[PDB]
Amino acid sequence: SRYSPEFKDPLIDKEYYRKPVEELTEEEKYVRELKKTQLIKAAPAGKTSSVFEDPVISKFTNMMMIGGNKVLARSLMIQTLEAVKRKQFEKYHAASAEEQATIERNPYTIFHQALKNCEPMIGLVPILKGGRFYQVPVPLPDRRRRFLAMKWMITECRDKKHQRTLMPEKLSHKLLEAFHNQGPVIKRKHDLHKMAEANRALAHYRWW
Amino acid sequence: SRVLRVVLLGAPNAGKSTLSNQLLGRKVLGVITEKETQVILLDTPGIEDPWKSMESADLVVVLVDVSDKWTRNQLSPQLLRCLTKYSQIPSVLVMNKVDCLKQKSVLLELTAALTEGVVNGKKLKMRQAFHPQRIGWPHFKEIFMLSALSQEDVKTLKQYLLTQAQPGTPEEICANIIREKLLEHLPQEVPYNVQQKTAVWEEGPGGELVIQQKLLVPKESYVKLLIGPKGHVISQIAQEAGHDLMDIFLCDVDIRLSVKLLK
Repeated sequence: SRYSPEFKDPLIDKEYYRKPVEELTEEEKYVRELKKTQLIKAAPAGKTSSVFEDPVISKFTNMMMIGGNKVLARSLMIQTLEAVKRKQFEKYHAASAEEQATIERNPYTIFHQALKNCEPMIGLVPILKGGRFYQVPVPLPDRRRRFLAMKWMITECRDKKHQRTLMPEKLSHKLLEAFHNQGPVIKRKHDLHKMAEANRALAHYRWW
Repeated sequence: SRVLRVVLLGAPNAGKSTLSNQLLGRKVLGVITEKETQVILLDTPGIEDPWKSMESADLVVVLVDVSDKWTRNQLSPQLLRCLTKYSQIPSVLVMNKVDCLKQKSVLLELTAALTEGVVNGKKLKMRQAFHPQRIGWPHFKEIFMLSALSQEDVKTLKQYLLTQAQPGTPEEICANIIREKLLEHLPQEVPYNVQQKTAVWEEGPGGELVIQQKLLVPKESYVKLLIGPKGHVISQIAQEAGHDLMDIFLCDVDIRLSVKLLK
């Protein structure tokens, strides 16, 4: 690393600095006074104080890049968002009066709910002894299941069975399927939840 | 109202009484009442009483002391006979004293040995790198790994037992507390040779409970061990005992212990 150990990661949150000094508790006030003596790393290219910033979509875009091509990955992400938006507008226009109240048209809400519907709660962690890597059920951390939802969505969309259908079109279709609790990613979550129910012998090993 | 009868079976020093005390919440048949569930713990001696207790068992808790290298690898033949005759009753495995293990991965192998690779009617499918007297029991419904002394994971067993519920004198207390302290502090057979006789049991002028107990022993060496260096041991015992009594009777207790030789 080119940064010395004393350098600290920056805090890009903008409303954080606008809190009145009155609200600040003694601990938060001490933290703020401490921050003045430290060196702060340069903010990396990426996150910004923008109001449209979305860390989940940023992480999904980073997980889609191939070979450092961020422009293409962001282009694909925005194309997918626009495709979801246009599909929802088409479905809203053609719907009758009482079905227009239950049709979501915000693509960010759909993306977040689709990824949430695919998160697994429990997974299997192998453990080594005797030459047998013992598969014990484990409650997945939040970060782990968040990563797994995104990875399953991307791997599902990268399948070679989908011939010449462009990535934004596949991804919007999969996202709208997962929004309604349907599709192969939801089944991949279910086939892990049942296959971890099939191995509840070693369900109490709490020291993975 | 839901009811469960749980029979605890295991080796003599498997900690059955320890788990019963921790699960009851007091160091005491036991009854646990929580909301609409009642659990009746039947603590049996280690291996007629176990069989008679298991006659009325809704669930069986089979203990294995994993720290004991001699018996951790197999169930006792008498125990295996006992489950076989009562195969209809559900059974659960409890691996106790996990804290004493250097290498926790050991329990993995022991599970395969103790459950014969089968639990709750399910199989274990485990590949490897590259590539008669029964020893275990294949009809365990569940497996728990816990330590009785440290209360580690005991709560999980408590909740499991609760969920498994199906449709359906003061002087003695003082003597028991003193005996507990004697057992904890004294070595070898000494605490088993101490006879307790109450000298004074009254209410003092300030409302406290004045207690004077006489500890009678047959040997002078037992007297020396009881008194300890400079009277420390006995004093500690008394002090600790008093504290427990102060909680039991919800009143101030002035407890005085005296040691005398049995003539």
